[PDB]
Amino acid sequence: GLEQLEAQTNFTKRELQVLYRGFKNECPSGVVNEDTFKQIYAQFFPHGDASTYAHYLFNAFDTTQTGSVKFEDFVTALSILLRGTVHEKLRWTFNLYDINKDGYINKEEMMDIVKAIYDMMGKYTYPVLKEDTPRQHVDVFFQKMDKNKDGIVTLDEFLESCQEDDNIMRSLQLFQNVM
Amino acid sequence: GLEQLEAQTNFTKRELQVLYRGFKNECPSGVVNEDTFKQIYAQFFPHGDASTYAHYLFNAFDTTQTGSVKFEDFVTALSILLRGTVHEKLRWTFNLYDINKDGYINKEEMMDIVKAIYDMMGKYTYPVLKEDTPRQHVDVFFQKMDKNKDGIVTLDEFLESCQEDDNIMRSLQLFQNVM
Amino acid sequence: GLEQLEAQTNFTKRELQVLYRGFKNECPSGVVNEDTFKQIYAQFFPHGDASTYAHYLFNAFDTTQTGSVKFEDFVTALSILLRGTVHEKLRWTFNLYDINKDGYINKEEMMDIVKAIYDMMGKYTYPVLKEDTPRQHVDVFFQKMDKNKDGIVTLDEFLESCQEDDNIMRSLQLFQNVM
Amino acid sequence: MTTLGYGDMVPKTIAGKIFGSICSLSGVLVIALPVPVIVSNFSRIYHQNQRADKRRAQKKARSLIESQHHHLLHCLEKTT
Amino acid sequence: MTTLGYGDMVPKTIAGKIFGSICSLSGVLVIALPVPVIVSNFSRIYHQNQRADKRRAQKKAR
Amino acid sequence: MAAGVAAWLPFARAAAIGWMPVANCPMPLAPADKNKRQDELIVLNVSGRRFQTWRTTLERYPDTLLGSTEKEFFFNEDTKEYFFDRDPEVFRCVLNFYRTGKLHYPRYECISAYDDELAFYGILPEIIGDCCYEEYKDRKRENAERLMLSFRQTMWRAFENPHTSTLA
Amino acid sequence: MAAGVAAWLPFARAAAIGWMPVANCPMPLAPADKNKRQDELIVLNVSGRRFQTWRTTLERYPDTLLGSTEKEFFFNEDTKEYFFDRDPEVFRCVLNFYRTGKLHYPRYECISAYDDELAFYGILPEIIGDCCYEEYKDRKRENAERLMLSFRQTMWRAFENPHTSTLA
Repeated sequence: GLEQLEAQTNFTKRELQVLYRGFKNECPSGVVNEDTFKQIYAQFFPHGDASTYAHYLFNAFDTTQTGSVKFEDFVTALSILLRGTVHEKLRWTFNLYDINKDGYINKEEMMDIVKAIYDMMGKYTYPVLKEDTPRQHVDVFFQKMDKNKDGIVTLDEFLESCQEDDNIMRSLQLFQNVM
Repeated sequence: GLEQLEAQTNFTKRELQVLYRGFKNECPSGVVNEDTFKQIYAQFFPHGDASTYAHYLFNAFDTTQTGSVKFEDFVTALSILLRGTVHEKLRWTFNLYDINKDGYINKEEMMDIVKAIYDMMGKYTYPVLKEDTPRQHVDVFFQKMDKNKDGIVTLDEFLESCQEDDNIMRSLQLFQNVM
Repeated sequence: GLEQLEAQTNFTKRELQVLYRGFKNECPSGVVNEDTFKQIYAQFFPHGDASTYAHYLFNAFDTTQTGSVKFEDFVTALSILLRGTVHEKLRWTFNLYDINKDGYINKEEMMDIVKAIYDMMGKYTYPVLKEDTPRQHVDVFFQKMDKNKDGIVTLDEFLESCQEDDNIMRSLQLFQNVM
Repeated sequence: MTTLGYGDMVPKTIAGKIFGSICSLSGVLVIALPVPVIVSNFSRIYHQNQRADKRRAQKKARSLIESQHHHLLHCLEKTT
Repeated sequence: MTTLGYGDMVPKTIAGKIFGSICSLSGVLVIALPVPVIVSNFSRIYHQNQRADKRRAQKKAR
Repeated sequence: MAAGVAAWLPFARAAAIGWMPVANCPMPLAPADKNKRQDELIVLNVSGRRFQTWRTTLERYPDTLLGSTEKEFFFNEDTKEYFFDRDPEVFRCVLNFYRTGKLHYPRYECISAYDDELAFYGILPEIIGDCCYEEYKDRKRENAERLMLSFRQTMWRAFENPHTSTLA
Repeated sequence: MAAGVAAWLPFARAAAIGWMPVANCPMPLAPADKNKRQDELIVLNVSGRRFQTWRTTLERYPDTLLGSTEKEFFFNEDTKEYFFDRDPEVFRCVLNFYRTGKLHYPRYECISAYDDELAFYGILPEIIGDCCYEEYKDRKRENAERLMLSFRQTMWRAFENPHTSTLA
């Protein structure tokens, strides 16, 4: 119900109408399934593959374990990712990174996400392309994200290094004014 | 033009609209010809023949000598016959009676009109039917209408007896209020 | 006419419009015949037979002896049964019970009505089913309804016992407020 | 007239040949009058029965109100 | 029944002739039942494939 | 003067004056005058779509709904508009019946929808103008067509349909 | 009294009074009375074209868009009008489904347009009234039809279409 949902998400009333219209106009609210993400996202990333990354935040958005969740649980995560709190956005992204759904990210596990982004980059890397460099870009992660220096990261062990990197706390807040 | 016609006939504006609509609705203003009178009149006189009388006031209405005159020259005579002056109504009826169009009614001539009305009466006369009696009903006319006592009548010789018969000067004024 | 009918029944104007619409919407005012009662009523009583009882108040509603009466004589009895006076409701129900239309209910006669209700009850009686018990449920009637103790009942002999049974004078007044 | 032509009897004049040649065409014409309508109505009835069987098969495929409605049902268990 | 009429065997009674004359018309009737639908469906499938090829070509325009 | 059904009656009232001179009878009959009032645009409001018409158009056929006095169950005097909760693409043909006098049939209406509108408004399908009459009958027939014991009789039931059981 | 879906329930409430005398049971069940309010004309405003209907017409089918409570994402309370940015020639048939109960098919709609309107509003094409059902299927089938490795397999690819290359 429009009002039961307004009092949960950060949007207003008008901005809930203005995107229920847009949502329903392309998928007449059966519910989005992967075959709709893999093309709604892909229309934003030509010259690249968008499927294999979309196949992680599709599992992220979907709080329940269905194959297609809803509209309410769609805007409930849009509101968080855009105008939510940094301590909540970070938890959401963390739940995206935790591929085994358990609460632990392994170096090769998040490597499965970086090999997806770098895949989305394009057919030819603009500078020289190196396949071992997605192997440093993951480990350079732990260099901050591991206050245990063991090679395994949990939610507190992920955040307690991600709250002082000023640049992201200014790029975790890019769109929270644009509309 | 609605205004060039309002200032000629006695009707108002609304009563000219309200019958242009009715006129045009049945004959979409080609113009009425006899084949339209002989059935528009006849729908008012069942159990009787209306054609042979309609074939005299069709020639009366028609000031020009066409085979179908107009709408303007239709209401121009409606206004006279209903709300015109008695001295004008009488002239109009007189022009109807003057079958030879010349200015003279002969006893058998107006007999041609009375044999038309009595035909319109019906198949069987309600009291006894007599064919010599349309022969008195015409002559009883002249008994007033002939201040010459010759058997021939003209417009002055027709009116100078028809202005004191109070009953018709109250039945030449039947409808001039109903609408 | 809406106004000739408003001043007879207890309904208002709006509540006469709001049910002429409903009536006409399903039977476009030919008039209801049994084949319409036996299914309009039956849609309210699944798991049961509604025809054989409907075939008594169809004869009740119908003041005249046609095979389908009207709408005016439909709401004229609706208004009585819902918002009429108790002394009038009782007369109406009495005219329903008097199957021989004469003014006398016999024990087996009203048994013909109770064997209809109990038929409407369902296929299997919720407690034990007994076919002699519709035989007491009728006679327990007379135990009050017969101040003659003869076994035959008329309108006064039916009412003079039915005005003190407080429970029905509170259940002869169930719906006279709901709308 | 039926375009069999067994050949047991054939004309041998110069007039008989003309009338036989006319006869054959006349038969082709006369007999070709029913065979339109007969085959048309055969197809017609067969397709009619076809849609009939498929229609029957498609047939073989096949709260503030419940409170007020069930209130009556309660009010009927006044009988016991 | 097929309106060949080789002529090798022909009736020579006055009843055999009647039944042969009936037989020929009966054959014309019986055999003329499929040849409507068969030719209709031949035309049907051929025009279907024709619009198919032209549709694919119009797609190859794009 | 008068409109609608009595629209040509002024013409006959005028023609009548042809009799008054030769009318030797003593008196005529005084006219039939009574209360008078002008025409007005009745505003039919069929499912949001507003139709309009002179009242004297509506009262040309008085054994119907719109013509009789039982279209007053649909009056909404908070607005002075007749509101029918019906279809607004078949009220057009019904209305053009009242205007001209011949009822029509649009080539493309689901004949069931047309028939029950005609039922609701009082019109009878008998009166359809002949210009478009038999195609109504074609749609009628096609639609109609589209709509169309222990042991001693169980043998009968099984025979005439071998596909009932396996023994048959 | 009540309208729309519970429109004949006054009739059964009246018939019930036939029982009260013979009802020897002690008490009845007190009725189901609750808050009350009259009907009102909901103003659907489909792409400029305004449709209107009694609210109790709309709530006869509550697993749909217009019937349920999720047509409130289309309310424009600056005007109190539901504005749908959809097609206004297929909302007519959808609406007449809610009025009568049988969904129709106009002979001349591009079947794709009809299907996705039905999709958007919540209606299912299963429920089309039989009066106009199989012509929907004819349009359906015709439309559907209108819509319808180095070396060791390159030989296969070339064979079954000689017009691939010149060697084939």
